[PDB]
This record gives sequence, structure tokens and C-alpha cells, in this order.
Amino acid sequence: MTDQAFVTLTTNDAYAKGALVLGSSLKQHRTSRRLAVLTTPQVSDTMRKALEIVFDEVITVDILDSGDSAHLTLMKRPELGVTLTKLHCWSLTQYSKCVFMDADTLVLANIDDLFEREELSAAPDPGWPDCFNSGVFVYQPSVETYNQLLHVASEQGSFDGGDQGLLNTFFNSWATTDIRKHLPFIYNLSSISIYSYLPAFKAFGANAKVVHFLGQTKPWNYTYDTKTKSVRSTHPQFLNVWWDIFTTSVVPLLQQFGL
Amino acid sequence: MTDQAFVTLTTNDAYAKGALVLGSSLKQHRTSRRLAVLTTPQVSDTMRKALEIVFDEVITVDILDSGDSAHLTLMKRPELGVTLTKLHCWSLTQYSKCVFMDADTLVLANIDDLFEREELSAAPDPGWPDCFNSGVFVYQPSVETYNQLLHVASEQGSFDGGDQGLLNTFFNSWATTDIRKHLPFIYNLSSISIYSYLPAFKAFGANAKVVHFLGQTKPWNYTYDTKTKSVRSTHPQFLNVWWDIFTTSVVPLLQQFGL
Ligand SMILES: [Cl-]
Repeated sequence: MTDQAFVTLTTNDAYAKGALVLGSSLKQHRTSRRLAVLTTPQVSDTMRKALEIVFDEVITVDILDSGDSAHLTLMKRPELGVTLTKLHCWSLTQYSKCVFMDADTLVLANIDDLFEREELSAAPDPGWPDCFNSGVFVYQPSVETYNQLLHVASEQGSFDGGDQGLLNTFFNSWATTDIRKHLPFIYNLSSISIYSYLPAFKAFGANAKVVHFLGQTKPWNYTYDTKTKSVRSTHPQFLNVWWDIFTTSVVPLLQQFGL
Repeated sequence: MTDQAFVTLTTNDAYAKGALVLGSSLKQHRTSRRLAVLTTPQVSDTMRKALEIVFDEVITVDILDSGDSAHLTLMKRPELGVTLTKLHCWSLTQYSKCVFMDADTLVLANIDDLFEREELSAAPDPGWPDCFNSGVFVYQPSVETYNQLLHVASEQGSFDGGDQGLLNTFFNSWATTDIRKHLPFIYNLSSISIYSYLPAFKAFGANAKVVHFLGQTKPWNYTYDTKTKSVRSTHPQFLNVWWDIFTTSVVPLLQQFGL
């Protein structure tokens, strides 16, 4: 399907590693869809070149440029920089439907069945489960929606200073409307929940389709022993999957640009 | 409405305080429904007498007795004692529909509109939000359902050793079926979330209808200064509401049995 895409975002090189692992994981699980990544000019040439290989489409978004539609909102609400960049996912009108996935997620299984879903479909956020988590969502690119989101960003901002507040505000019927727009939690499994509610993880986590690495320590912030194939220090399985992909697929890819 | 009830449970005197505050809070917000409390013989005469005043119905459940239907399951799965006692809420066939509320919840607003809901309606659990939280739920008393729950308890137990695992297992279509069976989070607002996702609380928590005091430190485990009208040590508003009711309504009630 050429009209549908997984879309991620990286604003820097550290999250490009995430993007690259995410993109690799989607190919690993044989997505039939396109892979698109939003990048900023802060993403270096080497990461960018690796992104051009992993992703079918690399889109540059520069909200620091006055030519950007979001730039005015950025001036007004500088804290929303990343949010505003992410919102450009709606500008990808070459696609009829996309699954947005943050660069700190990881695909463990084919999730092409998400394209059955409508905008706005997302998994509940743990913590405040009447908000959906904005790490993974099904949306329809539309200039109009983009404009409407930008407008909300400008007028109200984000109740949480991030994209999740803004998205929840805009798509506010999610909690109370249409159970199909609740993606199963396994499609955006918060890495925190994999110890916060451990009995639940043991009961339902073997079914995890997507892991969302939350907390301040991102996967790339870990040390990974390539001999023991495990990250160093508490349930590292997913970190280890991430690092296996990073070591197996991403690093050698990055390395070939040295020549 | 004489055929509908809020139903809580107390297995001991500490949770009877919770029950009493919960029952008082429901009257404070002018429920038109009956108030029922499941008690065990471990609840002392004084708490029991206070329960007889706050609640319209005080039901004694003694799963330690061989005459109890749950007793055999208790022998088999001793960890489920409290769960099995709670399951007797389904035995309350004098009511057509009930809202079960754990004794560690607190009503902040009339929630009689829960009786519009069907079994099984519950709020999402934070942590694993594709489970519902068993602190507050709308159910239909039925010997059959009780028997079926007991049977599941016996055969599979609880994936989390508590009632929530068992209830989620039995009512397992909740995550993926019927958005109306998702109670808004404000009807079972986890006290943890009131700091775990603080931006969300600031955005949506003023709407809280029910607070669910989770964590090991229950409201009665706090020290309350009756002069400053505040608990001692981090967002104590709800603790303070609980203690205000406890101080204002429950304690003087308890005291009158000294004579
Ligand atoms: Cl629905």
C-alpha cells in the first residue's frame, strides 16, 4: 500500500537512532506500508543518510524557518517546538492514512492491522487513561486538520506542554466515544507499565506489539554489552530487542557512510 | 430507588472507617439509592453499629465459615480471601443493579448517573489501562454470575492475586467492547494519578467525582490535624476531604456508642 505510511519524527541524532531502530523493526515485521520520517535540519548528514535508507520518505521540517506554517506558533509557544514539528505529520497528504509512531517506540510484530482504524485511534495513556498516549496513533493527513491543530496549539497550547496534551484536547471525544479508537494497550505498551503493573504485564505483555520507551532514560542512553547481548544497569527484554536491532541493523548501516 | 445500591466492603475496622467515610460521602451528595456494606465478623461491634447507621444494609459475609459458598475456593486459594468476600456483592439479589465501590474510595459528587450503566462498567486502571480498575464498578447482582465468578476464581485464580485480576479475566471484553462500559476516570480517580500525570490532573481533576485512595498508605493511616484541617506529611486536598468527613461525621458517630 503506497498511500499508507508509518510516520515517525526525529529532531536530533539521538532520536534518529530511535527512528532508525523503529523503521528497521517495521521492515523486520514485514510492513506492507511506506515508512516516512519527519526530520529537522538538526539531524546530521550521517543520520539523515541512514534515514534515507531505512525510510521510504524523509521529510525535512524546519519550524525555526519563518517560511514554516508552524513558525509563528513556535514564537508564541516555544515549549511546543517538538509538538509543532510532530503536527507536520498531518501535512503528509501523499498518504491517505498513517500510523504515527514516536521515535522511542519499537515494533515487535506486524501492526498493519492499525490501518483498519480511523482517525483518531490511539492507545490509552497509563497515568491518566482517559487521555490517549500520543506515541502511537492512526490519523489522516489533512491540511485542514493540520491547520486546526496549529490553531489550537496557538490559542490554547498544550495542557501538558507536549504533543499529547494538544492532541488530546483536539481529539477530545476519544475517552467517551468509539471503543475502536482505543487501540489495545499492546500497540503502545508503556515501558513503565512493564513494571508498574507487573501482574498485568505477565498476563498480557507477551502479546506486546509495540513498546514505548518512556522515562528519561531512552534506549540509546543505555550501555549495551554486545557479548552478553544485554543492556547494563530491570526487565530488559525490550531494551535488548531495541539494542539487538540497533547493533544488528542500524550500526552497520551507519558505519558504511564512513567510506 | 430501593432496588439499586452502592455496595462497599469492609473486612476489618480500618477499612470500616473507609466504608463509613464512603457511605457518609454518598449521603452528603444526596444519593437516591440504597447503601449496602459487606462486612466480615472481624469488624468490631462498634464499627458495625456505626455501619448500621451509615448504611441501609449491613451484610455479614464469613468466608471462613464452611457454610459459605466461597469457603472451598478460599481453602484452595487463600490469597483470594478478600476477593471472594467482595464477590459476594453479586449475591445481593435484593438489588437489580449496584455500584460497587471499595472502602478506600471517596465520593465528591453525586454519581447516581452510574446506574444508567450496565454490567460490567468500570473506569480504566492506570498502569495497565486495558484493565479496568475494580475499585468502582456497575454490576448486576446474580447468583449465576456469582457462581461463575467463584468458578473462575477456583479454576484460574486471579492473575494479580486480587479481585481486579479476577474481575478483568471474567469481564474480559471491557477493553475492546462498548465505550459506555468505560466509566470516565473521574468516577474512580486513582490518588496516584493525582501526581503521576499532574498536568492531566490539573486539566481534568477538578471534575473528580470519586477518589480512589491507592498505595499502601490509606487515608486512615495518616495523621490529621483538626486545627489546620489538614493531614501531615503532597497534594492533600482529597485526604483532607476524607478526613473532614471522618472528623465531622464518622468520629462523632462512633463516639455515641461509648454510652
Ligand atoms: Cl463503540
